Amino acid sequence: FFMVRFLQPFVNLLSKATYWWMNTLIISAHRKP
Amino acid sequence: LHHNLLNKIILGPIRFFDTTPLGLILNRFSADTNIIDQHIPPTLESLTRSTLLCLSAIGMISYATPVFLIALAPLGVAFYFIQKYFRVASKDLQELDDSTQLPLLCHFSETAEGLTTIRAFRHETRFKQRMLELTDTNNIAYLFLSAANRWLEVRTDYLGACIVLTASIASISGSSNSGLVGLGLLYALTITN
Amino acid sequence: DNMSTVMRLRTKMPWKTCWWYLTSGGFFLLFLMIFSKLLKHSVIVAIDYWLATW
Amino acid sequence: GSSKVQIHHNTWLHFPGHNLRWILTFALLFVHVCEIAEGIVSDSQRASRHLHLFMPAVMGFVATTTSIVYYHNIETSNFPKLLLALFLYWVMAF
Amino acid sequence: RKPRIRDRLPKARFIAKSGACNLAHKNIREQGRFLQDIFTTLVDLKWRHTLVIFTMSFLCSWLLFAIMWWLVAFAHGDIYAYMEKGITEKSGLESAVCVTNVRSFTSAFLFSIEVQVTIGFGGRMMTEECPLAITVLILQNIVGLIINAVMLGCIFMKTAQAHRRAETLIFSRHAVIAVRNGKLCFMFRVGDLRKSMIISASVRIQVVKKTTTPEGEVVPIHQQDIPVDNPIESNNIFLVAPLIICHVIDKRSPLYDISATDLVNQDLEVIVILEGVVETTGITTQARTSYIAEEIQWGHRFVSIVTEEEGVYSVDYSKFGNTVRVAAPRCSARELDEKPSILIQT
Amino acid sequence: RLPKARFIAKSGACNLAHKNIREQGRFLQDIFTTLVDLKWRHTLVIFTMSFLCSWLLFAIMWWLVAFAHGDIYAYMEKGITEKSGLESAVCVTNVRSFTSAFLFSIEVQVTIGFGGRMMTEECPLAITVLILQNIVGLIINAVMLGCIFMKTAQAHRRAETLIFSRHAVIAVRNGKLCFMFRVGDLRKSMIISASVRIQVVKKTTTPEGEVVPIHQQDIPVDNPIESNNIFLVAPLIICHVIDKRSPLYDISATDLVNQDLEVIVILEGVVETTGITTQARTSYIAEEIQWGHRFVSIVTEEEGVYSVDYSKFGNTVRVAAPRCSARELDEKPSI
Amino acid sequence: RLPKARFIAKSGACNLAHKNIREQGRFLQDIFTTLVDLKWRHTLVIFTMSFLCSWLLFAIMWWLVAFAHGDIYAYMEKGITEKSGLESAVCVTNVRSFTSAFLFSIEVQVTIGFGGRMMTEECPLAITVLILQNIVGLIINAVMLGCIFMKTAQAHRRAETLIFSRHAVIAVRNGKLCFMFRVGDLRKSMIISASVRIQVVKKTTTPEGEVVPIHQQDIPVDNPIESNNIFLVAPLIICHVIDKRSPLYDISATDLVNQDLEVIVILEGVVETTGITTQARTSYIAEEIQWGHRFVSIVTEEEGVYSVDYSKFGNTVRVAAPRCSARELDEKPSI
Ligand SMILES: Nc1ncnc2c1ncn2[C@@H]1O[C@H](COP(=O)(O)OP(=O)(O)OP(=O)(O)O)[C@@H](O)[C@H]1O
Ligand SMILES: Nc1ncnc2c1ncn2[C@@H]1O[C@H](COP(=O)(O)OP(=O)(O)OP(=O)(O)O)[C@@H](O)[C@H]1O
Ligand SMILES: Nc1ncnc2c1ncn2[C@@H]1O[C@H](COP(=O)(O)OP(=O)(O)OP(=O)(O)O)[C@@H](O)[C@H]1O
Ligand SMILES: [K+]
Repeated sequence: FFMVRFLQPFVNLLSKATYWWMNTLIISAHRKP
Repeated sequence: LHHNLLNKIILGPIRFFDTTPLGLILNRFSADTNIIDQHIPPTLESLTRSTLLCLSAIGMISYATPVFLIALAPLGVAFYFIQKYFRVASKDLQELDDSTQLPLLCHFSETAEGLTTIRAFRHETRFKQRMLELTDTNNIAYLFLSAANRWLEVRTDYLGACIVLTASIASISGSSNSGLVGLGLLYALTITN
Repeated sequence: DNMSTVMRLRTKMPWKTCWWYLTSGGFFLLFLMIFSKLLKHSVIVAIDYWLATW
Repeated sequence: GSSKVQIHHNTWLHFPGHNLRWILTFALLFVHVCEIAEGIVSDSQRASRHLHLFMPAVMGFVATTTSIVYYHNIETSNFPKLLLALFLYWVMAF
Repeated sequence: RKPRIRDRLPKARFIAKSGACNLAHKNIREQGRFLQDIFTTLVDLKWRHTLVIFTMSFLCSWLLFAIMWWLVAFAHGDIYAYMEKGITEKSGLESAVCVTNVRSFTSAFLFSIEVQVTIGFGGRMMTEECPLAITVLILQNIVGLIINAVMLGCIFMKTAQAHRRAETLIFSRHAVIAVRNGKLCFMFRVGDLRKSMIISASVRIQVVKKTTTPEGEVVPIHQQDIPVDNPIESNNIFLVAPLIICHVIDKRSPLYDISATDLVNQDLEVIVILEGVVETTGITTQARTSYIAEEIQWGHRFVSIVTEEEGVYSVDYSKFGNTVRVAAPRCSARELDEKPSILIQT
Repeated sequence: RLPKARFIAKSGACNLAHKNIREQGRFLQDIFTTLVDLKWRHTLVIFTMSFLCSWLLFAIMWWLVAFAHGDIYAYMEKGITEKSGLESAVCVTNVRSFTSAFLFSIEVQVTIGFGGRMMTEECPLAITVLILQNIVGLIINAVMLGCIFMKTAQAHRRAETLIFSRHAVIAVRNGKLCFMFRVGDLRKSMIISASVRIQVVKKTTTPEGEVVPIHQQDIPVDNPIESNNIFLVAPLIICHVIDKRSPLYDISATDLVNQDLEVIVILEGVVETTGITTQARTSYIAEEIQWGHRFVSIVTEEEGVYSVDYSKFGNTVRVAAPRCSARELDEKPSI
Repeated sequence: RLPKARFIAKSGACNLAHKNIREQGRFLQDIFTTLVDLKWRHTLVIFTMSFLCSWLLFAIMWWLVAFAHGDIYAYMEKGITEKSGLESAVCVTNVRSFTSAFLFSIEVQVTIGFGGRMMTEECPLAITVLILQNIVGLIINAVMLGCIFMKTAQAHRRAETLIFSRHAVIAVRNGKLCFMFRVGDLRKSMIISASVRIQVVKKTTTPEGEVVPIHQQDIPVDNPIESNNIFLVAPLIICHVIDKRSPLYDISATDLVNQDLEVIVILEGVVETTGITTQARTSYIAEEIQWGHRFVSIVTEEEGVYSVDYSKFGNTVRVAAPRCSARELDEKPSI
C-alpha cells in the first residue's frame, strides 16, 4: 500500500525506568548545556 | 583561608573597590567562607573514603581471583566514561537549579510586598495566570535535576550487577578455599553499593 | 562569556585549585593524613584476609 | 542514521500490538532460562561436560534478547521493512 | 539586561552563527526510510566505525558459513567416520568424507577461512561425492565476492573523499557601520585560511525581516537582496588577502529608516551567503553567516592589516574584529539622505 | 475533449512526441552503460549469473579436455588398490567426472586452489585452457568489481525530491496585479547557486504572417536587483510583477476560463551533498490558476526559534481583488 | 634597489604572506590526505615498504609462534619422518625456520597459500593471529588499492597552460586609448564559458581619512555587449579602455616610469574533456608596460587554410601616440 481490552501501566513501569527521558542529554550535554 | 583571605585585600585603593561592585565582595567573604568551613572538608573526606574503599574492594576481589584481572578491564573503563559524563551533566543541572529558584520566591516577595497596591488594582485574578507558570517553570527543573541523579544510580546499578556475575563465575572457577571465595564474593557485594 | 574556554574548561579543573586548597591546609599530608587513611584501609583489608585465613 | 520530526515526544511507541509482543517475548526468555537451568542442572550428572542441553539453550537466550533489541530499535526509528526480516527469523525456529 | 535574560528564547536568529538553518519542519509527508538509506550511512561513517563494521562483517560471514559447513560435515556421516579409531583412520577413505579431513567445528572454521579468502591450504579439499557441499561452496564464493566488492567500495570511497577536510571561511564576528566617501556605508570583513584560491567567487547579502503590504498581505520571513557595491556592479571578488565587502545603501536598500536608538529594538537581520568552487578539489562550496542586531557595533570603522615586510607583505589575523571608534554622524540615514536645507546634515 | 497537451506534465517529464528521427542505431558501449546504471535487484542477479555461467562453461570445456586425453578412460578401469592408473599420462590429476571438473574450475577461477587437483606439463591444450580461463576470470572479476563499486560510490544521491505548490495565485501586491507560486524543499542540503526562470508558452503569430505554434517567452521574476538567483531554506513565493511589457497584460478573471495558455517554471541548481547539478520543473494550465486567492502565511514565531509547517502548504484564503483587465486597471484608477 | 613588493608575481603564483594565523592544528587524518597525492616515485615505494613491513612483522609474530607450540623441536631432534611419525601437534606443518616462518608469512597476507604449511586447530593463539593477520592484510590491501586508483584517476589533468604575453602596450583605437595583453592557448580542447576580469591594485586614501592599504578595483573590459565571456582559438587581444570612470585615467607619460600600479588579470573556465574548473592569473607592473607600440598580426590565410603563427607572440612595433594623460587627451578638442 502507499502508506480488544488490554490496558495497564505496569509494562511502562517494568521496562522503561529511570534511564530514558534524560538519556540523550546526559550522554551529550557538550556545548549545549 | 582565614589568615590569607583577610591578608590579601586590606592594602588597596578605593577606586577599584568603588568601581567593581560590593555585593560580589561580600559574597566572597561570606558564602565561600561558609562553604570552605562547612562544605569542602566533609566532601573531600567522604570522597576519599568512598574512592579508596571502592579501589580496595576491587583490588581484593582481583587478588583473590586471577581471572578478574583480565575480566576487570572493560567494565571499569566504561564506568570511567560514564563518570565523566555525570561529572558534567549534573553540574550543569545544579547550575540550572541554582538560578531556577531565584525569581519565583521573589515573585511571592512581590505579590505580598504589594500588600495593598495590588489588592484592588483589578489585575488580581490575572496574576494567578502568570504565577501558575513560574511554579511549573521551577518544579520542572527540579524533576530534571532529580532525574539526573537517578540515572547515574541506575547505570551504576547495572554496572554493579555485571561485576557480581563475573565474581560468581570466578568463584566457582577459583575454588581455592572457602575463605578465599567467601571474602571475594562478600567484597564484590560490598563494592556493589 | 568565554564560551570557547568554558567548553575547553568543561571539566577537569580541580587538581591545581584543590592542590592549593590541600597543601595550605595540610603539610606532610602524605604521611599524616594520606598515610593514616591508607593504613586504616589496608588494616581493614587485612582483617578480611585474616578472617578468610582463620 | 542516513526534514525531521521530534524523536520521542509524539511517536513514543506506535506500531501494531506494541503492548503484546513485549509481553510475550519476556515469557519466552523465562522459558529459555528454565531450559538452560534444566540443563545446567543436568550437566553435572552427565559424564563429560556434554553440552547439548546447556548451550542450545544459551544461544537461544542470547538470540531472544537480541531479537527484542531489534524490535525496539525498529520501533523508535520507523522502518517497517526491518520487522519483516525479524518475522522470517521467528518463523525459522518454529 | 534582565528583560533579555527572560527573553533569551525570544530572538530573531534565523541561522545560527555556526551556519546551520535553525528551523523546525513538521506536518510533512514522511513516506518512510527505504532500505537503501542504510547503505548510504555505510559510506559516510568515520574511520573507527568503518573499520569496526568491516572487520565484524568479515568475521560474521566466516563464522556463519563455518557453522553451515559444520552441519554439512555432520549430516553426511563424516564426523563419525573419522571418530572411528580402529586404525589411524580405518574406513575413512571409501566413505567419501564430504570434505576431506574435516573433524570438528574448529576444523570446519579453518576450512571456511581457507575457502573464502582464497588461501586454500590444500590439506582439506572438497570431494566428488556430496552435491550439497558443492552447492554451499558456490554460494560461499558468490557471497564472498559480493561482500568483498562492497567493503572495498566502502573503503575506497572513504579514501577518495580525503580531499575534503573542513570549510574554513572567516567573517568578522561583528559588523560595522560608518561613513565613507561622503555617504553611509555598511561593512563586514571576509578572510580565508586555506592556501588554495576560490575560483568564481561570489557573495550575496540579504535582509530578513517581517514585512507588511499595502494590499494587506504579510510575508512573515521576508527576504530582500541588496547590492554588493563593487566598482562595476558585479558579485565577483578576488580573495588573496582578507578584505572589507561593503554594501553601501542609498535609497532602494532598506537602510533609509535606520535610527541609532532603534538598533536595540531593530528587527532586521543581515544574512551573508557566499559561494565558489575550490580550485584543487572541484567541489562547489557555500558559506553562510548571520549578523544579528546585537552584534552590529554601530559607528565604528575597521582597522588596517597590511604591512610592508622585507620585500613581501605581511598580514595579521589577530586584529580581525578590532575596530577604532572613529566619530560618525548619528541617525543620519534619513536626515543626511533626505538632504535638509543645508544639504549637509552631517 | 482532450485538451492540448501541456508542454510540461505536472510532475515534469516533458511529454512531446518525436517523429521522423533518423535512427542512431546502437553500440555495445551502450550495453555497458545500461549495465552500470542498473538497480540492485538486477545487478545482484546479472553479476551472479555471469559468475555461474562462467564456471559452468569452463567446467564443460575441462570435461572435454579430460575426455580427449582419455583421463576418464584410464581412471575408471582400476585394478585392486592401484598399480595401472596413477603413473600414466593423466593430464589433470584427480579429475575423473564432470562434478570433479566443475570443482577444478571453481578451484581455478575464484582462486581457491586446494591442491588435490594438480595440473601437469604434458598436454599443451591444458596449458592454453588454463591461461584462457585465468584471463577470463580476471576480466570478469575486474568489471564486476567496477560495477559494484560504481553503485557504492554514486548511491550518495537520491531521486529528485523538490515540491512546488499545487496551484498558482493571481493576487494584489503594492497596489498592482501580481503572479505568485510557492517553491519549497524537503531535501537536506540547501541548493547552492540556485536559479529560477519563468516561461510563458503560447501560440503566436508574427505580423508578417508567420506563426510559431509553441513560442517561449522568458519573463522577469521580480527582485529588487533583478537577480535570478534565490536563497531557499523555507518555502518561498516566487513573485512576478505584471506590466504592459509583460505577456500576461491582456487577461482578466472573466476571460481566464476558456483561454489557451500556460506557465512553465524551471529552476536549477547544484546540490552540494551529492555535488551534482539538477533542475526541477512544473507547469500550470489555464484552469489551474485560482484567481484572487492570496497565499496563506506559514512561518510563525515560536519562542526560541522560528517554525514552519507543511500540512497547510496550499491553503488559499480569498480576498477582494479587481475583476477587471490590466490595461483597464491603469485606465480607471479613480476608485 | 629591491622591487617594491608585488601583489602577484609575474608567473602567477600570488606571493602574499599572512601569519599569526591561529594554528588550526595537524589533524590525525592529514597524513592520509598527504599520502594520496604523492609523486609516482613514492607511491611505488610506500607500497613496497608497507607490504614488506607488514610481512616481516607478522613473520616475527610467526617464527616465534611456531617455537612455542613445540614445532621447532620435533623436526630437529630426530628425522622429520625417517626415525619418527609426526608429533601431529605442529601448528603449521613443516614450519622449520625463522626463515621458514617468514616464507609462511608471505602466504597469509598475500593470499597465495602453498599448502605445505597447514594450520592445525590446537593452538588457539595461532587462530587469533591468523584472524588478525588476515584482517590487517585486507585493510592494507584496500587502502593501497584506493591510493593507486586515485593516482591513476588523476592522470588526465596535468597543468594549467594559459600563456599571457610578456608585457602590455598602450595605443589608440578609434581616437581613444586602450590597454592590451595577449592571451592564448596550447592544447587541443577549447575552454568553456571562459571569463576575464581585470583588477587594478593601488593604495587608496579616502577623503574621510581612511586609507585602504592595498585596495583592488575592478574595471570593465571591452566587448560590444559588455559581457565578460570570451571564446579563444587563436590568441586574442582583450582591451579594456580607459575613460573618466576608469582609475588608470590619471596615468601619465612620465609618471608611468615611476608609478604605483598593478593590473592583475584573471581568466577562468573549464576544460571540456577533463570537465574540471580552472583559473590563471598574471600581471603588469609599472616597469612592464611600454606606451605607443601596438601588437603584430598573426592569422595568415595560407593557400589551403588559416594559419596561426607563434614566432611573434609578444613582438611589438611603435606607432603614433600622444604623450598626454587620459584626461588631457579628452580635456579639450583643441587640446
Ligand atoms: N587569526 C585568527 N585565527 C582564527 N580565527 C580568527 C582569526 N582572526 C579572526 N578570526 C575569527 O573571526 C571571528 C571574529 O573575530 P573578531 O574580529 O571578533 O576578533 P576577536 O574579537 O579576536 O574574535 P574572538 O572574540 O572570536 O576571538 C572569530 O570567530 C574568529 O574565529
Ligand atoms: N505538508 C506537506 N507535505 C508534503 N508535501 C506538501 C505539503 N504541503 C504541500 N505539499 C506539496 O505541494 C503540492 C501542492 O499541495 P497542496 O497544498 O495543493 O495539497 P493538495 O495538492 O491539495 O493535496 P495533496 O498534496 O494531498 O495532493 C503537493 O504536490 C505537495 O507535494
Ligand atoms: N612558443 C611559446 N610557447 C609558450 N609560451 C610562450 C611562447 N613564446 C612566448 N611565450 C610566453 O612569453 C612569456 C615570456 O616569454 P620570454 O620572456 O621567455 O620570451 P620573450 O620573447 O623575451 O618574451 P615574449 O615571448 O613574451 O615576448 C612566457 O610567459 C611564455 O609563456
Ligand atoms: K574522483
